[PDB]
Amino acid sequence: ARVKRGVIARARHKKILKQAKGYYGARSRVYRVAFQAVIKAGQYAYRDRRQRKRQFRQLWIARINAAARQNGISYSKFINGLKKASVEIDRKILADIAVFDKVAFTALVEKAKAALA
Amino acid sequence: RLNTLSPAEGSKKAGKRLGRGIGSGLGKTGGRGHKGQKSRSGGGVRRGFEGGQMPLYRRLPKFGFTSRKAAITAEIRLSDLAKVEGGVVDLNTLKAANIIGIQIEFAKVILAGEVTTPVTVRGLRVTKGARAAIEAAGGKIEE
Amino acid sequence: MELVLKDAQSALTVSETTFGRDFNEALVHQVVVAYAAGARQGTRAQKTRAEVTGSGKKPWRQKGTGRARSGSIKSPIWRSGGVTFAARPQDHSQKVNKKMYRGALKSILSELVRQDRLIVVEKFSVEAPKTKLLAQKLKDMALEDVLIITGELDENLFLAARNLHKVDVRDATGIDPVSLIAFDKVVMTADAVKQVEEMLA
Amino acid sequence: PKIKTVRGAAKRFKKTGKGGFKHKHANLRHILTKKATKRKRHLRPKAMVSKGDLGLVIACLPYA
RNA sequence: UAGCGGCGAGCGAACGGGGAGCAGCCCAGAGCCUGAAUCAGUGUGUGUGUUAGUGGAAGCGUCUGGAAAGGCGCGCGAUACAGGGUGACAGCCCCGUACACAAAAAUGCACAUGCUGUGAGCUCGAUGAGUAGGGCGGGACACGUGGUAUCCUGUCUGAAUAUGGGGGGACCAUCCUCCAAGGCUAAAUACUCCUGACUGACCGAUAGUGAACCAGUACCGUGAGGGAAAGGCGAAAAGAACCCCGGCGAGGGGAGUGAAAAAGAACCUGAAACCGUGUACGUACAAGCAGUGGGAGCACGCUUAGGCGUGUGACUGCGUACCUUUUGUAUAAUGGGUCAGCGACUUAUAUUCUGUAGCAAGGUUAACCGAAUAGGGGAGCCGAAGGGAAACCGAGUCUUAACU
Ligand SMILES: [Mg+2]
Ligand SMILES: [Mg+2]
Ligand SMILES: [Mg+2]
Ligand SMILES: [Mg+2]
Ligand SMILES: [Mg+2]
Ligand SMILES: [Mg+2]
Ligand SMILES: [Mg+2]
Ligand SMILES: [Mg+2]
Ligand SMILES: [Mg+2]
Ligand SMILES: [Mg+2]
Ligand SMILES: [Mg+2]
Ligand SMILES: [Mg+2]
Ligand SMILES: [Mg+2]
Ligand SMILES: [Mg+2]
Ligand SMILES: [Mg+2]
Ligand SMILES: [Mg+2]
Ligand SMILES: [Mg+2]
Ligand SMILES: [Mg+2]
Ligand SMILES: [Mg+2]
Ligand SMILES: [Mg+2]
Ligand SMILES: [Mg+2]
Ligand SMILES: [Mg+2]
Ligand SMILES: [Mg+2]
Ligand SMILES: [Mg+2]
Ligand SMILES: [Mg+2]
Ligand SMILES: [Mg+2]
Ligand SMILES: [Mg+2]
Ligand SMILES: [Mg+2]
Ligand SMILES: [Mg+2]
Ligand SMILES: [Mg+2]
Ligand SMILES: [Mg+2]
Ligand SMILES: [Mg+2]
Ligand SMILES: [Mg+2]
Ligand SMILES: [Mg+2]
Ligand SMILES: [Mg+2]
Ligand SMILES: [Mg+2]
Ligand SMILES: [Mg+2]
Ligand SMILES: [Mg+2]
Ligand SMILES: [Mg+2]
Ligand SMILES: [Mg+2]
Repeated sequence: ARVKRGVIARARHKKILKQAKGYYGARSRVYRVAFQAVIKAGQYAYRDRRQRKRQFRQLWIARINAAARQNGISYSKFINGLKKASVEIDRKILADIAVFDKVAFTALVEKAKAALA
Repeated sequence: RLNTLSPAEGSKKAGKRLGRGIGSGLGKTGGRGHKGQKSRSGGGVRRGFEGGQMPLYRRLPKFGFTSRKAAITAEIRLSDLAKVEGGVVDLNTLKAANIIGIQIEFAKVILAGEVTTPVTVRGLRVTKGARAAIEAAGGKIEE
Repeated sequence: MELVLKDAQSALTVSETTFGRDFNEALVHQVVVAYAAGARQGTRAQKTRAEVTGSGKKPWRQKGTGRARSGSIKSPIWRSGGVTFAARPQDHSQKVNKKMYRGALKSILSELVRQDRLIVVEKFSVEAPKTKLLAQKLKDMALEDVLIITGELDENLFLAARNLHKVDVRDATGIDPVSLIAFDKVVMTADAVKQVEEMLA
Repeated sequence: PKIKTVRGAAKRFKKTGKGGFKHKHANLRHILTKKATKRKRHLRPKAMVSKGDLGLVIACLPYA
């Protein structure tokens, strides 16, 4: 019972090269080079499903800092005031209010100031 | 339907194949380790070789001998003592019932199991317990 | 056990321990696998490193060249001859305990009786060795695929449907579990049933 | 083929009822004048094989 | 196992039991008796093989299709439904198969019988000398000189003659058992250069023999010797008449054949590396394993969306390949130019353990026989009793004068 390989070996290489589309040079043509590219791509994808949260939170924090300083208070004091304002529960991601609705954001700032005062 | 029979659960397992990928768990070096004589083809030290130190079977002395008579002396179990199929219990009768061995000249009756037939014993040495058991069962021994 | 006769609508008595009992699937599977392996013969091939036509001359010197280390033209790694673990002719027969064989056969017979795949009759023969007679009789009895076993050793019946694939006929002594399990329905003959019972049991 | 027993160990060890092995003590062959009688008396009997040596003994004696 | 063994590595019987097979006869001598057995070598007759061969059953319609053996419907043969071919898969189209027959001529194997040589049977005899044995040196017996029997002999010696001699593992005695120094002998057993038939959980063109092909060839070497690569148009050549460009080229475009010409000789299928043409997007002020997370713009098909999908990717955070070996590698430590194909824990027999199945103080057969995976065969092997070096004793035994 001699097994002749071939079909399955070609299928695996086809799978890897299909995943390796769009890469420059031999990374999308040669199986040896392409396979290393796919593994590194998976590693980078894994690490960045984690880094995405940090990046977006950082963007939101910078955003809220800009808006709060526009209204006349720093980010740290604004967050402290919102925390002390009868345990008001708002969001860093909800800082799109600072982009879309300015009067709502200044309403938030008003009672942040009231709570701190 | 012939294509319906299956083996009992746990009666068969694949085993292990060495050096087939990482997922198998025995890839690259299959249960061999790294370097050394234990690896490599046809490796490993011989039987009973504990390094260059003098081995156990060589640092201990010899004792005893073979009698050449214990190999021709059997012991019959008092338990059955029935395969004789009638008559007295004799050496040739035991040989006829495949209980002793053709190349045997001395037998002992010993006390093992139990006996109930009143059949007798001839030309065989009997222990004290076996003698008591035979007499209790109603047998006889050729004193 | 009681087997209801077919041709005469009578009844016959058979051994309970033989023709009825629990079906031991593992035991019958082991016996069937052993029977299948019994037919499997050897006759293998693939001359090894030693018995491959060639020479012991070293292809090139050990050192001084950029080529890899080569020691023989017959190396298994080379495109030339050479197979690492060659195959020699070997036997595949298994042992199968003598009592295990009988137990598996008893289980097979009990399962056949319980599934109604077994039929029993008084006599079964053809006056002439013409295949037409046997085909007509089997059509009348409504038996598309059948195993027939008797104790008479009838040459006329043997010749009839000798090559008919759906119908097999064999002696009461030459029964095997593979045939019993393979054929859709089994047809006995009073005499055969006795002989089996007096054997298996 | 059959496993060939180590004849050197076959005459060194003997098997007991529960699978153990008995052997004769060492240091009782010569130069015995300066050895204590207590020591020689304790060596005279036979002892059993230890846990660590049973693997080697059984490897040497397959048919014992 | 008993034994042998720098008692190390290792070597390794015999007695006895179960089977295959069954065969015993001559000379060392003449008297009778006889030509007598049983053989060898040659003729004839009979029987059966081999070396060419003959016969050998049974199907039509319709649909798809280039082509029917395929689908649907209805029939027949079968001691023949093993196999192969035929325009796709045929029991009934062909060759065959089952079965039944056949030899002018030359031969094989068994029988009968003619003839040639050798001889039958009985009584009485005889009974293998430079031999057995021995000294010295070696070799073979499982047995390495060891307490070493037995066998052979290079050298030197050397008996007895049925009243005698050999062996029984140093050696002596008793007993038992055989008769060397002369020969022949079938079967059971080993093997395949070669011939016929059949078989395969054997290979399918880097496989299988080195060689599926004009292969032990081309080629290499003074020589012995070493030793390749290379299979496939189509059902059928029907292998492209004829015209055009071109050097009365090569090559190509038409026409025609074909089911197919993208089946056109470099011809089934036609993958990958590698090299091109066309379209979309990006790219000429921006620095590094070339990805990954976010992400504008642009270009294409849709939607009740518009911002759904696909292609591209301006800008931006993070980010120094893989393998091996190492305390530790981006390491400037090793390996890889790339693709395709091949390439490394197997097989046999023993032994221990785990799972599972059968049987239960019992379990199981090996060779072999066999109507051959059945059944027979229990020779054997393991277990049910251990202690002691052993005799020996025995649910006990060993130590000891004996044990609390
Ligand atoms: Mg194949
Ligand atoms: Mg590509
Ligand atoms: Mg691991
Ligand atoms: Mg390594
Ligand atoms: Mg190391
Ligand atoms: Mg190691
Ligand atoms: Mg090696
Ligand atoms: Mg040393
Ligand atoms: Mg026996
Ligand atoms: Mg080869
Ligand atoms: Mg059998
Ligand atoms: Mg001493
Ligand atoms: Mg013909
Ligand atoms: Mg015909
Ligand atoms: Mg048709
Ligand atoms: Mg076709
Ligand atoms: Mg001599
Ligand atoms: Mg001598
Ligand atoms: Mg002699
Ligand atoms: Mg002698
Ligand atoms: Mg003696
Ligand atoms: Mg003589
Ligand atoms: Mg080849
Ligand atoms: Mg090919
Ligand atoms: Mg030359
Ligand atoms: Mg032309
Ligand atoms: Mg074709
Ligand atoms: Mg082509
Ligand atoms: Mg391509
Ligand atoms: Mg600048
Ligand atoms: Mg620019
Ligand atoms: Mg650059
Ligand atoms: Mg960076
Ligand atoms: Mg270092
Ligand atoms: Mg580093
Ligand atoms: Mg460095
Ligand atoms: Mg490097
Ligand atoms: Mg190195
Ligand atoms: Mg390199
Ligand atoms: Mg004992």
